[PDB]
Amino acid sequence: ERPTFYRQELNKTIWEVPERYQNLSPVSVCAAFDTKTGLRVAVKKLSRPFQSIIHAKRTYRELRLLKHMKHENVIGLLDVFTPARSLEEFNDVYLVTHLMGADLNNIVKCQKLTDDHVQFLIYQILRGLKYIHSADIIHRDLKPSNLAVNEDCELKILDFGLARHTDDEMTGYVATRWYRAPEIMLNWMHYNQTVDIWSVGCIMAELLTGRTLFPGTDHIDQLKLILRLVGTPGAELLKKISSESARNYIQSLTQMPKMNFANVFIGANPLAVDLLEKMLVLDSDKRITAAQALAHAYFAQYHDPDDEPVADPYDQSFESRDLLIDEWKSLTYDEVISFVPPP
Ligand SMILES: Oc1cccc(-c2nnc(NCc3c(F)cccc3Cl)[nH]2)c1
Repeated sequence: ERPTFYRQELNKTIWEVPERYQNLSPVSVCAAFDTKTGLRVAVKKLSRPFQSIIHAKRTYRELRLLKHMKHENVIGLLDVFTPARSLEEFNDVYLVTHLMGADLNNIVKCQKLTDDHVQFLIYQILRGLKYIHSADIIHRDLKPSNLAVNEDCELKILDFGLARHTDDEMTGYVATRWYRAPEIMLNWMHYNQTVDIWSVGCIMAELLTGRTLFPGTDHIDQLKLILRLVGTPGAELLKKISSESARNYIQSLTQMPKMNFANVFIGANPLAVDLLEKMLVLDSDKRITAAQALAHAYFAQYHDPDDEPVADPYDQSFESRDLLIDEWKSLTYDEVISFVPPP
């Protein structure tokens, strides 16, 4: 039952993988050919997955998330393996997924798309988001670089459970921050699923115009760009900013009304403008949800309420648990050896 493994050094790291995977090429992630399925695959070798409690829990988190996702528009797990033959030997985890053709950041850089492509790409993101949000999974980091497409314009959402960004990585004129909802960028309040809809709005705007919507040079500049478009917060939203210091700062800004989005997105389909106004609402309680957006008339060409499935429940009670490294490692090992490949 255990396959035979073979070893290869690739950019100064030993990769040990079942024989079915051939033509490993660095892209740590390698592209490869799964001779058993005929699929072009991406293979991620986790770096030192059990070196600390925080790392061991992150390894378990990523594997739990990838094992759960079973949806056309979300990256799922084709395989997971370790060369270890016992829990005692277990120190390496490899994750195998479909290899997509390219990501939106690489394909659509500086380019506006036709309206039909914006409809189809945003439709597919929202279909995937309906699925993940129905499991109370929040992506939290949607941006063009973790949205991948194939040559048929079919899209998958990537990168779940990744290591939380450092302060330096979120600093300055950086795409790591341009798509974040203001309540998470400035820690206004406990955030929820609606943060992902803000990112979809920023992404949809950029597909329509070819331009970053809120290319802030830093957190404060970005907030000013945001509030110029959507207006400064009103009294109801201010009360929900539980961060007293954040609430006090935003009240120091001169009040500004929401702009006319038809004058910002000149020439765009009025249905696209309407949908953007319903996504890019400052108060997260009032943003359109993914399920609601799928029924918006902008997507009339694509919407099928019988083919927009929800997810099985996802138990993430482990998130609140404090365990030892070897306990996270044992949980991870159970998930590796119980993996069942998809059809
Ligand atoms: O930014 C790009 C561009 C082209 C393909 C890809 C791509 N295709 N499949 C993936 N999967 C990456 C991956 C793993 F390899 C393992 C676990 C999770 C993920 Cl997202 N990435 C990403």
